[PDB]
Amino acid sequence: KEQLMDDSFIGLTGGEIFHEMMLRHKVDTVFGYAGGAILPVFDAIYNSDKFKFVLPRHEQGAGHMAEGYARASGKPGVVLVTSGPGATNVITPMADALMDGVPLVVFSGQVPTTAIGTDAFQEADIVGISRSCTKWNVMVKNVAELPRRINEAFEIATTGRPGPVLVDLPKDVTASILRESIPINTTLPSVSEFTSEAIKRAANILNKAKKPIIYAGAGILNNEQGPKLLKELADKANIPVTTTLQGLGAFDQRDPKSLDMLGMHGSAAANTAIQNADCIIALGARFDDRVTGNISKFAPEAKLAASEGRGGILHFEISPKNINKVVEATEAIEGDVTANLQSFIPLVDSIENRPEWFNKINEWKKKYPYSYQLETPGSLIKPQTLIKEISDQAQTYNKEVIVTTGVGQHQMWAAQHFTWTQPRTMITSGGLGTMGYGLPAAIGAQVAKPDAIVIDIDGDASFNMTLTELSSAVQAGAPIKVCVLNNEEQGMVTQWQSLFYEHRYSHTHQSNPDFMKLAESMNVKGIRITNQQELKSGVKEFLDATEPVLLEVIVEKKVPVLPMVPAGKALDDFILWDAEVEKQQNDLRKERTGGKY
Amino acid sequence: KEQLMDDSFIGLTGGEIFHEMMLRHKVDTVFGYAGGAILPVFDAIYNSDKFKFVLPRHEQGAGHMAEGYARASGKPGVVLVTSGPGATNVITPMADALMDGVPLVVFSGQVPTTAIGTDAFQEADIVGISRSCTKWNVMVKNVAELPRRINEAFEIATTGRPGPVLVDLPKDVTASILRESIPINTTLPSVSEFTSEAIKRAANILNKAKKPIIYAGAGILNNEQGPKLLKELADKANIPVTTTLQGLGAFDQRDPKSLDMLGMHGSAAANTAIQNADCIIALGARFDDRVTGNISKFAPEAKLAASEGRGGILHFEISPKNINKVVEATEAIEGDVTANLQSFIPLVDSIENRPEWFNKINEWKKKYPYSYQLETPGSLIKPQTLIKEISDQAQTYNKEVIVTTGVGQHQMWAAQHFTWTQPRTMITSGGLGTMGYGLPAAIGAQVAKPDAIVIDIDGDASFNMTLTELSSAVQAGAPIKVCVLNNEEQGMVTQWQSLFYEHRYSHTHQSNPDFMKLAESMNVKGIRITNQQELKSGVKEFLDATEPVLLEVIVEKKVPVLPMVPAGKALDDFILWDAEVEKQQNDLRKERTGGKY
Amino acid sequence: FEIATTGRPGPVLVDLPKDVTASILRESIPINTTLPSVSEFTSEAIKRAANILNKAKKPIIYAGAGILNNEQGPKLLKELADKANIPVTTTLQGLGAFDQRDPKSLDMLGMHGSAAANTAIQNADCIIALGARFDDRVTGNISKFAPEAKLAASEGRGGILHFEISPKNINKVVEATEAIEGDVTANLQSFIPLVDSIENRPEWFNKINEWKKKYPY
Ligand SMILES: Cc1cc2nc3c(=O)[nH]c(=O)nc-3n(C[C@H](O)[C@H](O)[C@H](O)COP(=O)(O)OP(=O)(O)OC[C@H]3O[C@@H](n4cnc5c(N)ncnc54)[C@H](O)[C@@H]3O)c2cc1C
Ligand SMILES: Cc1cc2nc3c(=O)[nH]c(=O)nc-3n(C[C@H](O)[C@H](O)[C@H](O)COP(=O)(O)OP(=O)(O)OC[C@H]3O[C@@H](n4cnc5c(N)ncnc54)[C@H](O)[C@@H]3O)c2cc1C
Ligand SMILES: Cc1cc2nc3c(=O)[nH]c(=O)nc-3n(C[C@H](O)[C@H](O)[C@H](O)COP(=O)(O)OP(=O)(O)OC[C@H]3O[C@@H](n4cnc5c(N)ncnc54)[C@H](O)[C@@H]3O)c2cc1C
Ligand SMILES: COC(=O)c1ccccc1CS(=O)(=O)NC(=O)Nc1nc(OC)cc(OC)n1
Ligand SMILES: COC(=O)c1ccccc1CS(=O)(=O)NC(=O)Nc1nc(OC)cc(OC)n1
Ligand SMILES: C/C(NCc1cnc(C)nc1N)=C(/S)CCOP(=O)([O-])OP(=O)([O-])O
Ligand SMILES: C/C(NCc1cnc(C)nc1N)=C(/S)CCOP(=O)([O-])OP(=O)([O-])O
Ligand SMILES: [K+]
Ligand SMILES: [K+]
Ligand SMILES: [Mg+2]
Ligand SMILES: [Mg+2]
Repeated sequence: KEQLMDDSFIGLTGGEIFHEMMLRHKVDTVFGYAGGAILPVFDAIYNSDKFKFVLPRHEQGAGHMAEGYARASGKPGVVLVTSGPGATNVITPMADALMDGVPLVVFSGQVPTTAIGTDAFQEADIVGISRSCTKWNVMVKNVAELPRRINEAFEIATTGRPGPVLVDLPKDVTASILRESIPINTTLPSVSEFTSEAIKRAANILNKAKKPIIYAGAGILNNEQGPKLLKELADKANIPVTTTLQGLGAFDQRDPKSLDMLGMHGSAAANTAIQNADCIIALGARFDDRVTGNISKFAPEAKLAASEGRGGILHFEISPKNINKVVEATEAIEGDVTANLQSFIPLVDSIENRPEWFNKINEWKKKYPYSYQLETPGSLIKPQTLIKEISDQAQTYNKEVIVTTGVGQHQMWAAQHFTWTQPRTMITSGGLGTMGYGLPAAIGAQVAKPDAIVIDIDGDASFNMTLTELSSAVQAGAPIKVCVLNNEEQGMVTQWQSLFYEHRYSHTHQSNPDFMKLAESMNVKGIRITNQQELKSGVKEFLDATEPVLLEVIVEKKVPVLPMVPAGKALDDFILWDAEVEKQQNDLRKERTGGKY
Repeated sequence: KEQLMDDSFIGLTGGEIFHEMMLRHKVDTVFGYAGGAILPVFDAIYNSDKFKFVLPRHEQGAGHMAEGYARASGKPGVVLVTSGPGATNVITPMADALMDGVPLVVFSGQVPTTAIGTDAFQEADIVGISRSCTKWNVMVKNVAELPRRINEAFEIATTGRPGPVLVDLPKDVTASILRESIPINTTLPSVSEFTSEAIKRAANILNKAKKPIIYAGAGILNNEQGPKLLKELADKANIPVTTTLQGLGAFDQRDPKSLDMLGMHGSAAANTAIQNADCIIALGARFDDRVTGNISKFAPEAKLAASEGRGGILHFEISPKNINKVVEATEAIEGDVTANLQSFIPLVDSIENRPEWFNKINEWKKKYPYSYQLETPGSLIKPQTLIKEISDQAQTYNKEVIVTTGVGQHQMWAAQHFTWTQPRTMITSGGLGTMGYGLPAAIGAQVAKPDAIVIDIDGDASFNMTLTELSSAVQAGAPIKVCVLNNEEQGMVTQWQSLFYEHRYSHTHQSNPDFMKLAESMNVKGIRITNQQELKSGVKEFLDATEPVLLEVIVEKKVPVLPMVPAGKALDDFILWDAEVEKQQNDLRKERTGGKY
Repeated sequence: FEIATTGRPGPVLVDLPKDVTASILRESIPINTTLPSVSEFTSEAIKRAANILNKAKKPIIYAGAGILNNEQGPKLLKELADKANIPVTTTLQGLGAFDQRDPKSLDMLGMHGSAAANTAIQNADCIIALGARFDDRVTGNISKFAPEAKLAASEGRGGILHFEISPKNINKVVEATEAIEGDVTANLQSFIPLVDSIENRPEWFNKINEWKKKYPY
């Protein structure tokens, strides 16, 4: 009994217990912001040398920083904020983390238990508000249960599909002192025959396939061996590989078997290949509606193969909720994709050549490059060209390169035109798609990986959302590299307004600050590229900098991201770039807007 | 039947119907930000000349702007945002509006009804998330019900205790076209014997009182005749008047009967008077826990009088939920306080003099001024002095003057040291207490009242939260006046850390940008006051400006807001300013921090 | 089981999916999960409560279901009533907590309670609420409830002493002059020794006995 109970926390405040549990969970970084209700915890962590504390300018900043940290490091991102508005300000980052499967542990101060439900000063019902944007949450009601709840939070955040959790900390609980012993288990952190048979059946199906394709996503990144086993499978059975936006970097795009990204703005070669494949191996991807195109018209050849007993969809998925949610799996392989790949690959036959399939694959790649209208004499820099320049120069350094983005056209062009080669190097808001993510995510990733080059490829409207966090990067010592693609428009929305609303640009042009004076005011280096002849040397200065730096690039306006699978269309029913079409579109836009755009 | 149905909307899209209903509800301003799911509504309002559209840099900005607009104008603040993160970004302003009783009508785009519940692109469960921070919300499910739901929203937002509502607008609903007639009532906007007897009993109680006091709050501001009837009552029955933070401006503070603000940081004269009053007339105030002090020790003399049948608490309250919630009312007068005052006052006896009560009142006012340590040769400007300077110079213009604030010490000093004389001139986050409120609220108030001087008295940490909205003020043509009290600290938190945590300043010093370069980058005039000899002329330049302007003032650091009723103490158990005590505290802080603070 | 039986006891539900109850445990589990299981603040409140009762000239015990939740509850209730010479009324749910045959029994109070019990609580200067929640079948019109105890509280010579285990039910309906948080039986063990022994209350019990005589059922 004495062996099962622990007295070592007796005499500590809840805040002190919190501090000790952070250490036991190997937390090396906390992102947060103080306030009245969370003071007992801030007093306990005062001058701690046990972890780095990162102070944002806004709690949304703390949230997205913790996300960037978690995606760069594979560890949970820990957030510590006060009650009321400190807590409600973390709602967008929590919903973001939930949609993108990001392990976030949010600790929010709360008014004393005696004031809850009285419309108290700085009281929000954050447990109610965050229910739908967390995997789980709880309000701690006494200090004796605080260690158990902290263990529970970290365990839930990091198991199954990773995601956000919230633990609410009333001020009287964190100020109270533990007076009683607690179970010692609470003071420390931590293949079915059914699945084994599904794996065997899956292998037998793949061994019949004549047109296989791997559709790989974020889940493969959640194990360090993931990308290795993906390559091992693709190499053994000779299978072309496409990834989602969130799977970018899971497979070496330089490899001949790389089909690049699929989906709404993915390669027409990848989209064509998945529409014609007789066997689809879905590895840690959830068939999102930006990827599938028209669901009823998705993967016709794999559905036919399944019906004829010679292919189908093999779905390696850790969360049962996402199995058979969108598309019917021919075989569902439940659990960690990397673990299940270790069992799968040895049952898979080695294949030397697939001459007709790869003849088709190579023909599609050749006819469907990411084409766009190149610069002409006197024109502005094209945003596609800028991305290529950054990608080509960044790979010259002897350092890891991590990219974060905002949301919009710049995000899609970054996805398309960067060459992705390493896991956890694309850190982008995909499911919720939060403008403003890019800068704080970069700071969080830079803190996780202090020897990495971290580049925030950002849109001007996105950057405007959270640009106050530039001060935070300086104060944290995070030498991030922000590149603002300044088209002076919410380009992704003007793209839709051009295509579907006859060039009626309804409130999609926000005015920008002077980004060079802004950088100066924030004590950040500033570079501005305004013409084609400054692109190369300006990008070099940007990447050579050893301090935080903001690069502004003036780029062409009103240019669409192509290819594009419009809403309602099948994945292989895409719009492609055409020079003459673009020219006509420009003329039509000019006429319709009286020359304003 | 034809007389009761209406066909006039047949053939319009949901977006077009939205637009027409804004007009029918006399909306003259919409605050919002575009995105994919709300495009059909943005297309319908394209180039509308029916209202002004205000574009922020962040949807939180739109939310707080709409709040500032509503509090300045008495009209609901209308917000229009997209799905997913556009919607979750309005959660803090909704919780803010709920706590402070602000009529907000939030319209959020949503993914098509066919995608709801599928973890769709940019899908949040905003109806679930916002349930607890709205009076009411709804998801519109077909276009035929869109006019009814819009009417419902405006009606709920503006009746009872005003507050926020949310209406969720799926993209397929707002793109769909009305094909059927709808009830014509849905296409147009819009004293019990029990209460009458309570009013009579209330008058009889007041007519017995020998030490009455009026405790007036935000509710009195919700009717244009409110302040007039408050004055009429105070004048007739010869009653001293104290207000909450949110009631500031309900009563002319220049009047001899003014006791100023009560509460945690209110006047010790007001706090003493309410602790000794035999009759408390609570007019549109909710007995918040920043006001009452220790509840069991609150208003002892009024409780005694009630028990002896010669006084008590007379609570004029519109929301039954807030009657007898905190303190027992001797008489509850349910409904609009202004309407019920019209019945009340004629039953109230006219009183010429109250010599002993006003002898006490005048003695308390004399001994309890808002004292503080004045400037000395070479010292920094004191923040209390700055506020007095602004208040004195602002009243020289022939214009209305509206003040918004951030949250913290600067907010309390603004409340204490301004002289409040007019209704709806103090626009401040009180119940939720949201840092970052000040700048966007000012923009919203300036749009509501374009001929007013609007001054955001802001803290440096608060201002950092949302400073990107400076661009928004320029783009909106709102010549707001921002005064940043730069103490380089989260002063309200360092005040608590000094007093209760032995000068352990745990993460309460955020680094600031260069505010003058920041202003320049945002195309805003900048003024910096760094010493005592620049205060007068700098404040004059600030107020004389006819364009948006940011004033930075360097002020004394580590100075507490006094008086202060510490948590747990009775309202009349306050800390007062003492020169020697302040000196000792400075010496102790210097010793404990090794001279750092 | 722990939640059901601690604090204010109440119902809990555990939902058991068929595939979980048919599945077989394949992994070890923490051994703690395979086995079942006075603050200075409250101590000071108890002392203040005793000082208030020691001033009372018209005390009454209002006892409810909470006193039944400890086997020693009724014993300590009797010990208190006997020591300080206090009449006892109970709720419907407290029936049987006190021997109704005892001369100090006022019977049940409330909507259909004895008019003697109802009269006594309306005239008492000190009300000792033991494990009872001031339900709306018991209090009658809340604003008119316990006028003499409210007056005594304001004059610093009585009031309501509420022994309650669930903070949610403290100051929910009526303001407690002293709130004594936790198990009523445990807190009575501390309380009674601080309470002065009283031999007679001639005028109060003269009123009590007159009310019982004129208000039978
Ligand atoms: C403007 C914009 C345009 C976009 N267009 C595209 C586009 O064209 N193409 C595109 O791909 N995306 C696009 N997106 C992003 C898209 O919305 C989704 O975010 C993304 O496709 C999801 O990719 P994913 O399935 O790999 O990742 P996730 O959403 O994180 O899903 C991962 C899946 O793997 C599972 N999983 C997690 N861990 C494991 C494990 N250890 N083992 C097994 N399974 C696991 C998860 O439970 C989940 O089901 C766009 C986003 C924006 C903002
Ligand atoms: C750092 C900080 C310190 C603070 N310290 C203080 C302080 O010292 N003193 C202080 O006063 N505040 C202080 N506050 C603010 C405090 O938290 C509350 O916000 C404020 O006191 C509420 O004032 P109120 O009751 O008048 O307004 P509200 O909270 O809006 O309540 C108004 C009440 O009137 C009712 N009502 C509304 N309309 C009508 C109507 N037409 N007729 C009748 N009734 C109506 C409402 O239903 C409600 O019950 C502080 C805030 C901060 C951030
Ligand atoms: C037709 C009808 C008529 C009724 N009329 C009457 C009437 O006239 N008179 C009457 O009395 N009732 C009447 N009732 C019943 C009434 O509605 C309530 O059910 C009852 O009065 C509650 O009694 P109680 O407070 O003792 O019990 P409970 O409702 O169980 O409350 C017990 C309280 O003690 C607390 N408590 C529990 N355990 C402990 C502990 N260990 N230590 C300290 N505190 C503890 C609880 O948290 C709770 O606050 C009537 C019911 C019906 C159906
Ligand atoms: C955050 O509010 C609470 O924690 C709270 C709410 C309701 C009831 C009781 C409390 C605890 S408290 O009264 O002691 N206030 C407190 O802890 N912090 C506190 N901090 C300030 O700035 C740091 C300013 C301030 O009131 C202006 N209150
Ligand atoms: C906002 O998402 C939706 O409205 C949605 C979500 C799930 C299923 C269907 C829809 C409607 S949609 O597929 O037609 N997309 C849409 O309306 N807007 C849209 N806007 C973009 O930028 C303006 C970019 C973009 O995908 C990258 N989608
Ligand atoms: C308004 C909007 N989307 C809706 C929206 C609104 N609000 C938020 C917080 N997030 C999103 N995604 C976009 S993508 C425009 C982004 O503009 P940008 O940051 O300048 O990027 P770009 O011009 O490259 O498309
Ligand atoms: C951190 C904090 N309060 C907790 C907090 C945290 N986060 C938010 C969004 N709001 C609040 N109210 C305060 S009041 C400090 C404010 O500092 P300031 O804006 O520089 O003002 P001042 O120094 O005058 O007190
Ligand atoms: K690429
Ligand atoms: K004043
Ligand atoms: Mg842009
Ligand atoms: Mg400050």
